[PDB]
Amino acid sequence: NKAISTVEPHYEDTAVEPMMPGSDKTPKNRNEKLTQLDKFRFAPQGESLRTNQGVKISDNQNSLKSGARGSTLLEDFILREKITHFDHERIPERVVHARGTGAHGYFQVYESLASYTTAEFLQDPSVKTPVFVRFSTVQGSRGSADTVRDIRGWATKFYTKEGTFDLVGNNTPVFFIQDAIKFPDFVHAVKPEPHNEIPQGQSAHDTFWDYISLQPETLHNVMWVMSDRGIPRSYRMMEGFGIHTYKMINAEGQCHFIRFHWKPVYGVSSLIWDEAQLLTGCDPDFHRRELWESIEAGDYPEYELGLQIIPEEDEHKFDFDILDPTKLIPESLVPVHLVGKMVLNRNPDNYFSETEQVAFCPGNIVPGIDFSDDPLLQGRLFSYIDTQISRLGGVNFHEIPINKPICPFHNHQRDGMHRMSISGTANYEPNSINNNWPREAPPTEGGFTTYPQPVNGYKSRKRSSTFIDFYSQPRLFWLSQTKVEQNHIVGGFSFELGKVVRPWIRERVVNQLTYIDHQLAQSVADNLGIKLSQEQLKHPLPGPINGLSKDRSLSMYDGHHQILKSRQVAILAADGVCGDAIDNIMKTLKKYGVHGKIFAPHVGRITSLQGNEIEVNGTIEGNPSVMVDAVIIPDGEDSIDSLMKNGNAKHYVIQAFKHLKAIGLQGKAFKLYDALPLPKPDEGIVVGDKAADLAEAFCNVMRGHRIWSRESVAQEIAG
Amino acid sequence: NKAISTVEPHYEDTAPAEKVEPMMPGSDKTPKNRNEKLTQLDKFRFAPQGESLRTNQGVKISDNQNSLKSGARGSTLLEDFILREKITHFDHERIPERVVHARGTGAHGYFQVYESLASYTTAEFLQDPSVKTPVFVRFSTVQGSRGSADTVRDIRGWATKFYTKEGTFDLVGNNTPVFFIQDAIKFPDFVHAVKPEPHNEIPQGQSAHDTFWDYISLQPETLHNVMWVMSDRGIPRSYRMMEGFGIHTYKMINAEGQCHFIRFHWKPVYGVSSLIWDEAQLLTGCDPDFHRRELWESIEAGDYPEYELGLQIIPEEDEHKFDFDILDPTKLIPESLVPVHLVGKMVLNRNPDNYFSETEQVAFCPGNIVPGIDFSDDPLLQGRLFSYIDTQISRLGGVNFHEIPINKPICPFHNHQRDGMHRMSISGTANYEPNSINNNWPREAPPTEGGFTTYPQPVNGYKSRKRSSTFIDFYSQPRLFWLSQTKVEQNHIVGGFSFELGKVVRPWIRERVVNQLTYIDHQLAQSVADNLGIKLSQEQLKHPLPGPINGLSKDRSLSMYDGHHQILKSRQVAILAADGVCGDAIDNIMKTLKKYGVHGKIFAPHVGRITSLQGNEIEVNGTIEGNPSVMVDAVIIPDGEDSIDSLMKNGNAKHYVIQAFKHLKAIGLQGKAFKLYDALPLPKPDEGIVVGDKAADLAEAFCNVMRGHRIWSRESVAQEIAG
Ligand code: HEM
Ligand code: HEM
Repeated sequence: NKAISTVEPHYEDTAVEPMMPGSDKTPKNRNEKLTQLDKFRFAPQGESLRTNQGVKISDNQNSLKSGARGSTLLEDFILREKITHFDHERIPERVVHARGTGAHGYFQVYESLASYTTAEFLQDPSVKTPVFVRFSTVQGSRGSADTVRDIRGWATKFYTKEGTFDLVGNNTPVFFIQDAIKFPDFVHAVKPEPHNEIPQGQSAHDTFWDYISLQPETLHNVMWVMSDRGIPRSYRMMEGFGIHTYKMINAEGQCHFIRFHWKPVYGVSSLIWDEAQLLTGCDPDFHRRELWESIEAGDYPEYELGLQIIPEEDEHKFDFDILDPTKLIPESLVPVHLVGKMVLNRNPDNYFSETEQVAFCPGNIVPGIDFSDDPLLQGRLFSYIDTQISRLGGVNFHEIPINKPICPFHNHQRDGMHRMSISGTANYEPNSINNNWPREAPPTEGGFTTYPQPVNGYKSRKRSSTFIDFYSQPRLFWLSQTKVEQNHIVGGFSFELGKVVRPWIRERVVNQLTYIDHQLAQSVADNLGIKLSQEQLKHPLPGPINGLSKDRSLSMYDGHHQILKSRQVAILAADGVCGDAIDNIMKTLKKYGVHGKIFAPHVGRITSLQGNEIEVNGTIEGNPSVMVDAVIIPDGEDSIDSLMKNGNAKHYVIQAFKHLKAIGLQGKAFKLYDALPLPKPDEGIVVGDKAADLAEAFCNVMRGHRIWSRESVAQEIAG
Repeated sequence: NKAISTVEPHYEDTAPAEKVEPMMPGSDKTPKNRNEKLTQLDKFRFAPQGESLRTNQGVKISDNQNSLKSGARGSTLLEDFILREKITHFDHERIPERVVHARGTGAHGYFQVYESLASYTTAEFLQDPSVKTPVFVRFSTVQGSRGSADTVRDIRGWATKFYTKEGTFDLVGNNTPVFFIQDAIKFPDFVHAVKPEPHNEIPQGQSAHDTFWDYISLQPETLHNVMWVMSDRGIPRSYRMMEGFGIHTYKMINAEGQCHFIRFHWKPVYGVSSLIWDEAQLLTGCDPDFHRRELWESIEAGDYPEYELGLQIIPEEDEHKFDFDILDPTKLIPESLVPVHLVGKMVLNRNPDNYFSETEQVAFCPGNIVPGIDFSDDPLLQGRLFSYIDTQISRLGGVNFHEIPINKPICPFHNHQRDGMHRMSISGTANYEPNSINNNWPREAPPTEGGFTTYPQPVNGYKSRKRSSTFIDFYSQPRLFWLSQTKVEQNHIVGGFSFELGKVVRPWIRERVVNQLTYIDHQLAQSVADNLGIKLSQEQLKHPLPGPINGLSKDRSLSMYDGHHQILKSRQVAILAADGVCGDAIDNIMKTLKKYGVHGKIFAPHVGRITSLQGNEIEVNGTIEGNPSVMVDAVIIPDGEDSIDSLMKNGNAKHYVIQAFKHLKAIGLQGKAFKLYDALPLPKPDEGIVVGDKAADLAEAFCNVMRGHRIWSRESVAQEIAG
């Protein structure tokens, strides 16, 4: 009878916390754009199930048939409307950066930048400019994994009063190529190979390293993506760069050359390769989930907008072209002025309507900002609008709610697929029938104008001679890395080239490396079983850049802060754990803003030896050590005994050790470590009997992020 | 200057001069594997060797390295049509993925019927054993998007396009014999439930989240196919080693107008083998392309996927003789009630040349039948017929997707249809029927000349939306499936439920599923409840269980490892060696493997060549680090003190043994290699550890242990081993 009811219409009620739409979890975090989005929101509470035409549906369980056992009838418009909508849900994925995550927030300028730019959103510190941000990888398709080795895209849409401005950047300060014409060649090389569509989310295949090996301009960004910069811990914990030199124009008409920066408040932190690859296996949504949950936790992403500012007359005073996108501007030469702050504080309600459908383009500038002659950027300007025509179904993608400005947008454009606006005035300028409204705006009233840069030359296809420097900045970046960071670079090249089948591609890439640093090349060559010629070993090395050989800011662990707040600690516990230990650990974790997650052999609640019940965050098996920053094991005779019978929980300790993470062991918990095939405790194995003490010591060890000194012995560990 | 030369036009050779092959397009590696369809596709292929780089309009390009600017350091000019054309095309490369089964792989092949099936159907491709019917097969997962990983826990799709001489026939099936839902109107609800959740689009390629199990707990019809996917059927070893089913009862119509109810089956010649969960999950991390790569390499290796088409045949008069409705797609027809008759053999022997052109753009639909086959009143099947053509209008850019080469039939196809986006064919005759201006050609075909006709099945009822009372049996077949599993398989089913429900945040959803399990089997529920911290009540443990199905309480065919073969040939073995390995041991191992058709892969601490203790060099297949134990069926460690010495200082090499032990795989150690094993935290060598001093002797014992697929007796000890 009740079994029968499940296949009959459902007219009755059917009804620690889960991830929810932003409106449910953070309705108090608001901005002008979110308020505009409210018109498009739906509340089905108390509402009837209906067709798209508003007809109430009586039976959402059955097709209309000729009898209860009959043939389905063509006249069932409810079924056919429902299936038809489902059949056409998918729209094309982005050609690059298909895999991504979005969030709403706001931006505030610290003080007016009127000296350098007229841009409205950089004028008034009391203004909160809404933003939408999409973070992404680059190579993989929509379903690929978050923690791959890749460049990360970083697109910010600023909804200003004078127009929508898009800052479309990456998490490294250079790009792989100099001229936009090479973009389809580069992408095709890195993308899955065209016969078999293998491999997904990896540059570790023949066609990528083939292209690198024939295009030395790529080596600089290659050095960045082979470093640990290629596997960030979190979108909250990486830097951001617009890469291109833009222009800033002030009210006098003065032009400064500009480069954009995002500097994260939560520090710059990365995974290690072994850990990252494991994580694509156990949580392919790790970065998306982490960002969603950090917003729900209150650990809101925060980044400072910075600018490198170069007066126009200084354009030619560097050992590199500032118009060359494979070159960075060292912060030792030109420092980054932090001019504003961006806070991400609201998750979307519907991923598809907002994150999937958002459209960003570098050509979406506003008055006060202008383009430079960087030949990569000039090609990008054409591409973003053109691509949206098929991705979002036509030329009205700006009417999709996430893409609408919050300022007015009157013009004489009309029609196109899915036109929402209804115009009733003259569709041509100049007209007199409507007295020529809307009207052109004079530059002094905010009408956009291009800065009158001089143009002198001949029409030609030619790479500028000032662009032909491929190895100096790669060498500078290499020399600025710490020695652990240098080894991970070597491990990156060696693991990736190890998956290239054609040996001559491997040898050709190593040969390129000999023009950057000889021991870099030697170390990769050794790993690949390649004998370097002596001619190769003495290949000439580039000189210093404006008297510079290292730049501290290019190193993650030596040049940037590591933040304790918002990190995650696994607490391994079973029934019989000491309840007061757990309380003291949690209270300490919280004091520093760290999140303790109780992982146990079963979900639900575990019972402490004191008899109190403790709510579990997930199973050990379901939440491996790669998902947390550190591991702590509280005391309790029955718990420890249960964990020593558990292969996963023992493995949890071995793996966290191999991944250089902090491990805290209370009392009898040390027994567990001692029973394992692990060396004796080091600076990262915190052992204590007092829970509070142990936790404070454990938190201090976490501040260092990883126990780098353990790395040599870690390679001998069977885990 | 060579550096400048890389940013200027490339007018000279780039290939290295003449001083383990890579995967290649099938035309490159297997051009002698041919069929009528590949020959048809040959017209659309292109050889660029010696050809100039050109625009799509045919204009030679002089400088593919630079945009046209005002000076070498100037602004890019709008008049650069070469740039704009190249960027335009790239900007528009992507088309929508399939709304389900977006992650898939395809291969070309051919089908051959064993004996004429004329006594059951007129379908031309089942008439003549002499004919080789070309096929294209696309395997897939279901839930995930295009970039999702191969070895997830999911149902696998299996669609086969038969290019028959009287029409293209699509058999569109899955790797389990039932589906989750009874009526197609539920399909968007079910799919929305299993797909990533709409606020955050989490999770990818997993049913382990709240909305899926929310739906399951409220729709008990889903429980049969959920048992299948929670079992190890949901994580197959290889597309070459799973079964396939059309699921629906179809009809077959002979020349005499007789109708027989049928169910399609695919039986793999390489047997039915599955991964285990911990392995499958590790595999998605270290190779998301595992099945795609495996299939492609199996064809290049000549281990052609081979499958026998099977038919369950039920006479019209027998329709109502079963304790289930044969029109119910949550019901299987037990093979001990109705046997499966093998009637033909399909072999896949050529990989595509271009994945996008062939595999991505292929369109399959269950509405694409041929004369001799008809539909039944299965209400899931009926709804599917509308959906496949409709979806393809937007996915493939319009209603001429049948003109895309991979979709074209190999027979004639004249009709009065015209126009539509990207019309390739040029018509010059009357576009209506009847016409006299071209004498009514093309013309309708009489049924006795092969014109399609629907078999006149009686139709009697009332227009209504109602679930048939004969469909309301949700627990008998899940119980049947459960009781037919061995204890090992039963345990893995419990682990699948427990792992998945462990990731369900809302606890009432976990408890409602466990409650549903008490109506299937009380020990099933209890074990899952224990793993979820759920205390079952006395009333729950005395919930009534259903009775046997036409006298059956167990069916041997429903068990993967008790009712199906394991095949040694095409399996992969890791051979772990470093510098100083006993070269003759590797040689005698390799030849013993080649003897049984097993592939040995030498994995070392570095790619290139290792040198044996004898002094000779051995080309290696890749690094231990880059090729962990989840990627192979078994592991063997040859002798050589220097090689063993190196491996025992290699953390990955030691973990290789530990992991392969925990994943119940066969391990062969020769001479001092056992010293590596003793140093690890592993017990008394069991039946699945082979130890011998002489290499050829050891390999023979090794291969013979490999025949059991996995060492199930080791499962209890394996849980305590440190990962
Ligand atoms: C400095 C170099 C570049 C950077 C930093 C960059 C950055 C990005 C980012 C972050 C996205 C993803 C935006 C999103 O979330 O929706 C993106 C998309 C894209 N970019 Fe680039 N890009 C660069 C160069 C290029 C070039 C040279 C081209 C080709 C001319 C190109 C074409 C595209 C296209 C077509 C998309 C997809 C846009 C869409 O579908 O919405 N970009 N780029
Ligand atoms: C017996 C149950 C079903 C099975 C075995 C099944 C099987 C499949 C398979 C294997 C594919 C992938 C084909 C490919 O490789 O391209 C597929 C795709 C699809 N199925 Fe199903 N399906 C079933 C039920 C349904 C239902 C009930 C619907 C909707 C009413 C549906 C709609 C679709 C759609 C729209 C596609 C995408 C086709 C395309 O994009 O070309 N299926 N099905």
